[PDB]
Amino acid sequence: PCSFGGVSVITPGTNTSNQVAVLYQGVNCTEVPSNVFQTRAGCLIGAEYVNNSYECDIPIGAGICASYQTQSIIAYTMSLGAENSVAYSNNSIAIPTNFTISVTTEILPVSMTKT
Amino acid sequence: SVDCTMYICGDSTECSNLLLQYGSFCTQLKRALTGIAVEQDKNTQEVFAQVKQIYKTPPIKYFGGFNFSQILPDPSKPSKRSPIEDLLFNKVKFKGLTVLPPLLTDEMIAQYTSALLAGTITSGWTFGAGPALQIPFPMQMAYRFNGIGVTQNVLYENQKLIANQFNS
Amino acid sequence: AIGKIQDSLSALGKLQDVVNHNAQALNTLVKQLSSKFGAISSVLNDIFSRLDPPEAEVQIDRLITGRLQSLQTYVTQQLIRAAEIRASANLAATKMSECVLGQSKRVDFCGKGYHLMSFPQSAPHGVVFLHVTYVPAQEKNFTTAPAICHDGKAHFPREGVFVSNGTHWFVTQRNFYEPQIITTDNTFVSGNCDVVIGIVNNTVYDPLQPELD
Amino acid sequence: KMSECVLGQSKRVDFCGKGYHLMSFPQSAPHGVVFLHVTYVPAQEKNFT
Ligand SMILES: *[C@@H]1O[C@H](CO)[C@@H](O[C@@H]2O[C@H](CO)[C@@H](O)[C@H](O)[C@H]2NC(C)=O)[C@H](O)[C@H]1NC(C)=O
Ligand SMILES: *[C@@H]1O[C@H](CO)[C@@H](O[C@@H]2O[C@H](CO)[C@@H](O)[C@H](O)[C@H]2NC(C)=O)[C@H](O)[C@H]1NC(C)=O
Ligand SMILES: *[C@@H]1O[C@H](CO)[C@@H](O[C@@H]2O[C@H](CO)[C@@H](O)[C@H](O)[C@H]2NC(C)=O)[C@H](O)[C@H]1NC(C)=O
Ligand SMILES: *[C@@H]1O[C@H](CO)[C@@H](O[C@@H]2O[C@H](CO)[C@@H](O)[C@H](O)[C@H]2NC(C)=O)[C@H](O)[C@H]1NC(C)=O
Ligand SMILES: *[C@@H]1O[C@H](CO)[C@@H](O[C@@H]2O[C@H](CO)[C@@H](O)[C@H](O)[C@H]2NC(C)=O)[C@H](O)[C@H]1NC(C)=O
Ligand SMILES: *[C@@H]1O[C@H](CO)[C@@H](O[C@@H]2O[C@H](CO)[C@@H](O)[C@H](O)[C@H]2NC(C)=O)[C@H](O)[C@H]1NC(C)=O
Ligand SMILES: *[C@@H]1O[C@H](CO)[C@@H](O[C@@H]2O[C@H](CO)[C@@H](O)[C@H](O)[C@H]2NC(C)=O)[C@H](O)[C@H]1NC(C)=O
Ligand SMILES: *[C@@H]1O[C@H](CO)[C@@H](O)[C@H](O)[C@H]1NC(C)=O
Ligand SMILES: *[C@@H]1O[C@H](CO)[C@@H](O)[C@H](O)[C@H]1NC(C)=O
Ligand SMILES: *[C@@H]1O[C@H](CO)[C@@H](O)[C@H](O)[C@H]1NC(C)=O
Ligand SMILES: *[C@@H]1O[C@H](CO)[C@@H](O)[C@H](O)[C@H]1NC(C)=O
Repeated sequence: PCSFGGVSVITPGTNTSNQVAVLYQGVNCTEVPSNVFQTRAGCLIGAEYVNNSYECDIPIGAGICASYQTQSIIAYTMSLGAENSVAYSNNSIAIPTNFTISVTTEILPVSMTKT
Repeated sequence: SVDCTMYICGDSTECSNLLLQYGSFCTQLKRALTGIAVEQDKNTQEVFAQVKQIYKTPPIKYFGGFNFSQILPDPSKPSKRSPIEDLLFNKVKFKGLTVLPPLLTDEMIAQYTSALLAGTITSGWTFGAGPALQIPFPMQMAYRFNGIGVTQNVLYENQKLIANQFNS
Repeated sequence: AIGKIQDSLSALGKLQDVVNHNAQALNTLVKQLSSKFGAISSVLNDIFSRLDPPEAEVQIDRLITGRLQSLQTYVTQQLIRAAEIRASANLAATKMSECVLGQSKRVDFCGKGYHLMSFPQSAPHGVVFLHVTYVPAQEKNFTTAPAICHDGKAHFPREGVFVSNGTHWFVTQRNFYEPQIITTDNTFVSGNCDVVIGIVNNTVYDPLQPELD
Repeated sequence: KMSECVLGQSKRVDFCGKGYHLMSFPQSAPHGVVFLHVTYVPAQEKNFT
């Protein structure tokens, strides 16, 4: 078949910016018709690919997000979270000496309009 | 996802213009399939991404006699799976009909499951209510017997038996 | 802590989505009336005005079939979507019983942390739960041991853990640091000091003898 | 189950495996999750008055 696929537009919202990048899913960047980056998920146009990893801001897909940080728009590999080693030993314990009271919300729908 | 135009007409201009007489059926079709495709990534975040930190076990993998090497990642395998997860993964463009990739890869899910495993072995059930608090494992198992109505001396005088039975 | 809740509000996207989904099905259902479905026109009066009955019955029957299909699509989706809001109402009713009318031990069912209490609030087409939880803070590390030897016998805590501050050993409760001296009223005896791995020597004080001088 | 079987100890009968729940360990699967449930099961009863 003569390579085909959907076209989606990535936008931060017109109240933030009017810049957009376009991913052509599993389309090679030589057969589409600046910042052109080839990924195994398709051809990414309009974002620069960096080797750092940040918290996800604008989600693109397959582990890659974009953000307006360092301004045009960038493509980068997402960070998963902070890292932390527990100080385990065979005769050590950790016990709290103080506490806080927290409050959190949870929201649940219960009904629709009757038509 | 399915492209309605390539399914119904298939590169035909006479048919494509006729699709305009049916209204917004393709709008409904794209939204119906997209609305349930977004939930599929949400389903996997709610199961595995229940920990804030990525916990690691100590290099001295040895816990009161309990052997956890079959459930912890094995630094010598495809990506980073446990020996048991390898059994689990080893045992299991037409005309518009497109398959979209998941957001989380299998390597990313393995990293969530290995962090949950490290937390429950080194920190018990404390990391799910705040900061991870270390406690030796033999003492974690004694608490867990207390929680079901068994006194704690029954574990400490039989520690070798329970570790042998668990490992087998 | 409760006062901060208003700041986080002044969220409810799950409630707006319910409104949006029904508004979109009603806007689509009406718009589907302006479709010809391959007929000469889309208006059942205009057909007659410019056509004989023998042929007008066919053209109107096509439009009827098309718009009847629209109603079948609409009603089928309302049944599938009503099952989802029903499952949500069942979860909300279950939390109302178990989070508001009692104290739950179910992890993460009534908020993050150790459940103390919850307060309901009414929202349009929904419910909001204010979850009050207990969160420990500011930990210190200690050395511990499973039991203590005294007179050749093993002593185990009734509730709590043994800790050491560097020079002396105490009994503490597990959820708040509050040390007390290890006595015969705080502990119980079971077995000898030959089966417990990691048992340590210390003094367990008997209140009887210093009362008898 | 992830919260109530792995991040804690449950008393719900049969919810976290058969027997008295002690602990659980998750494993990943291609489109799902596999739980390993560890339970306590009594054995060898005797008669008493
Ligand atoms: C436990 O934490 C609270 C703070 O969350 C401490 O209370 C504060 O103590 C300082 C002095 O150390 C006072 O200046 C503050 O006014 C106190 N805050 C409140 C809200 O009263 C409390 O002292 C801590 N306990 C321990 C043992 O450190
Ligand atoms: C925990 O169990 C693993 C097996 O699941 C043990 O690894 C085996 O060890 C023996 C002795 O060295 C070898 O012959 C096997 O080839 C090992 N298996 C694998 C897959 O490498 C391991 O030794 C056990 N750990 C402890 C501390 O006993
Ligand atoms: C409790 O039962 C276990 C078996 O479930 C007993 O342990 C076995 O004992 C036999 C006989 O000495 C040994 O050959 C096996 O190797 C043991 N199994 C294991 C896994 O260690 C145990 O002795 C029983 N306890 C009592 C007090 O009778
Ligand atoms: C551990 O705590 C004890 C008790 O507070 C400290 O020992 C001293 O104990 C005598 C009674 O036997 C008290 O009169 C002293 O005031 C205590 N000293 C202090 C500084 O509290 C002991 O010092 C503590 N150990 C460490 C390493 O801090
Ligand atoms: C906890 O582990 C440490 C090792 O990491 C043990 O320390 C060793 O203790 C033995 C005697 O049992 C000594 O011969 C070694 O020289 C010690 N090693 C080091 C590096 O100091 C310690 O005994 C363990 N604790 C328990 C209760 O088993
Ligand atoms: C804890 O105290 C007991 C009782 O004093 C110690 O048992 C003695 O151990 C020594 C060897 O270390 C023997 O020579 C004695 O015969 C034992 N005494 C009795 C009454 O059996 C024990 O060793 C102490 N534990 C530690 C770690 O010091
Ligand atoms: C406790 O005692 C009862 C009898 O009071 C035992 O019942 C036996 O059950 C077996 C079947 O399992 C029958 O075939 C026997 O006839 C019964 N015996 C009698 C005397 O009625 C029961 O087995 C005993 N339980 C244990 C655990 O030993
Ligand atoms: C949207 O625009 C309004 C002003 O019209 C502004 O107050 C608000 O911060 C904007 N929102 C975002 C997310 O930028
Ligand atoms: C696109 O085509 C070029 C050759 O023209 C090739 O080198 C490149 O690897 C192709 N990209 C992909 C993603 O296949
Ligand atoms: C990222 O790192 C790889 C090596 O891991 C290197 O080949 C590549 O050029 C780097 N990318 C950029 C944009 O510097
Ligand atoms: C306890 O000690 C460990 C090192 O053994 C350290 O990493 C940890 O930060 C200490 N905890 C506190 C509260 O100091």
